[PDB]
Amino acid sequence: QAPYLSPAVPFSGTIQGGLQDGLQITVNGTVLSSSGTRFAVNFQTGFSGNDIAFHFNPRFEDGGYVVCNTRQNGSWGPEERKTHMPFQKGMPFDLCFLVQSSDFKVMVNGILFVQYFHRVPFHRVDTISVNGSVQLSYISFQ
Ligand SMILES: C[Se]C[C@H]1O[C@@H](OCC[Si](C)(C)C)[C@H](O)[C@@H](O)[C@@H]1O[C@@H]1O[C@H](CO)[C@H](O)[C@H](O)[C@H]1O
Repeated sequence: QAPYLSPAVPFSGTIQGGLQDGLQITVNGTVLSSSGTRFAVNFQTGFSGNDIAFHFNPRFEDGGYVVCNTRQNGSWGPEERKTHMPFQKGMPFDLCFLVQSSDFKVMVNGILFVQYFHRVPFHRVDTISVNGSVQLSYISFQ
């Protein structure tokens, strides 16, 4: 699949073929400086946002932390939080998602940041969405 180039935020776009074991998704962009305190990347089914297999949500709040969760039919599950905040307001990032058989691995600027165990089948994910305090240069699939 060809990359999404300069997609406007909020963005949602199809992942051709769906998530597959071994697929790497790169999100390259820049956190905005003075335009809110959260952004999110969502791996989801369709365009509604009610079924999100993996919600990755950095929050520049309470010292900085990231939330990971899953939404099923509108309902959020148990939150996983890491206090490590590897993003900075105004700064560019390379955010890499790797789909593996039991989990996602998430790399930020070349360093493993978190994993997230699958709670729903990843093959049902056909769409990526990005929202909040970020601008995007590209989303690639490889
Ligand atoms: C308005 Se209810 C949802 C919020 O629940 C909050 O828990 C509230 C518990 Si009491 C009502 C006992 C004080 C969570 O801290 C918050 O992170 C959580 O926020 C959601 O978190 C979700 C992830 O779990 C999404 O990020 C969603 O966007 C965000 O609104």
